Amino acid sequence: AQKVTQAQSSVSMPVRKAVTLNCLYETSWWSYYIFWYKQLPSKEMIFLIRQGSDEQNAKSGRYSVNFKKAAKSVALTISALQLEDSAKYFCALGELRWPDKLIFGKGTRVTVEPNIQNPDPAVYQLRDSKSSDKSVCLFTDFDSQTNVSQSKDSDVYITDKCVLDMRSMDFKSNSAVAWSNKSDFACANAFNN
Amino acid sequence: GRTKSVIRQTGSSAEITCDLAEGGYIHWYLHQEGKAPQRLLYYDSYTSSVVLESGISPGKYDTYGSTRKNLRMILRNLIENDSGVYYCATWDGDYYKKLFGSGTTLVVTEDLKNVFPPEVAVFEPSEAEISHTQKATLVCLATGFYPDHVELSWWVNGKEVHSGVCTDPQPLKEQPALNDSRYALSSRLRVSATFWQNPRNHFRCQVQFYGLSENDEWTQDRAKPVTQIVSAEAWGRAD
Repeated sequence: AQKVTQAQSSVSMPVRKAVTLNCLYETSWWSYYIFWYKQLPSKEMIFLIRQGSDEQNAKSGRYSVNFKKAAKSVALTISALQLEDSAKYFCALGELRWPDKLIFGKGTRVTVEPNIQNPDPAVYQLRDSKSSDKSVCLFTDFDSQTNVSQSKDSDVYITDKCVLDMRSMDFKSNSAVAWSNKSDFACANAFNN
Repeated sequence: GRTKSVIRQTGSSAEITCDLAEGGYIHWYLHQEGKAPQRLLYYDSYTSSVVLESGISPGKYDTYGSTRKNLRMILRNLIENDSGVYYCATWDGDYYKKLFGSGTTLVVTEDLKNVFPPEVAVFEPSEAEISHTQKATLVCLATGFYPDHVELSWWVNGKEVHSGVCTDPQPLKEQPALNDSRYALSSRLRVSATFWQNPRNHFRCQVQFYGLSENDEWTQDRAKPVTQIVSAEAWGRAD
């Protein structure tokens, strides 16, 4: 029987650092290949690197495999992380003699976070461009170790954080957005600071 | 009308096309949320042979009946559990790795009346941010849409921008207990204070929604939620 298991569900790591994504498999095949794919939110499944069961540890650019055959362990390390490395990474097993199907794991999400060298955490209120009575709250310029608190209210929505890159200024920043359809909404107590 | 997003009601059929060229076997994989991609079947148009994986009734995925065409991927008797991302795949000629095509995202819903386009609103930057940081963050909010098949883009003076932007990685459920909940999605565009303060500069948030087609019927008191673009715009202001 063929099995592939990726026990990590999600990991976060700063830029320029490294991340190791574990993969444990079971196989009755005598010779086989392990494949790592990168799955993008656009729904693209992009081949990264292949590890042969009789080959030395595979290496390709910032991708390297630590293949421990006796342990049936095949970890992918991504070095010198970039924001564009944020994706979901899949480990797959395939047979070499008659290449047929790939047996996948469930995937491990990687979120690469910027290194905010000069944080400036602040909460701002933004008015609707057409209504002005409608508004949202913007939490911005906080460092990546900041834990954006989730909403404790049914009528209050709080997004996850994302990083934008003002590429003409060598400047990146985190932000999250909060909004509610209630006049009793304060941006101060929105993000629970 | 994008071929990567398909929305169907339970009980209908959906054809999924493969963007990879066939010479070899064409394999089809289903990837559902949080689960491992699984091969459903594979076929060879040259031999006209179809191999189904174990545990799949032969009437679920039809491949023939095409008016002089290659073997097709047509899903019959759709249920909600058919929802997911479908990939076709083929091995390279040198069998180094297996190449996947672009994924087609299929949503099967109990009633097409659950389909809604987004409302879109753009929120102008805070004067406090301008004064403190010399930057200006606009926020775009797309709300009330279903399914979650949207593409959000920012357009500045008529041109799509690719820097100073980030969009939530995942839409959130506005009513997370409904299962058929509509979605919300936010995005940020950040520019310099002086660029936002120029009244000639035009800012537009555009949300491409993939919805119903012309073959679709539907029956509900509102505009047909067809595939469409909904936008909201704001101009610069010095005050």
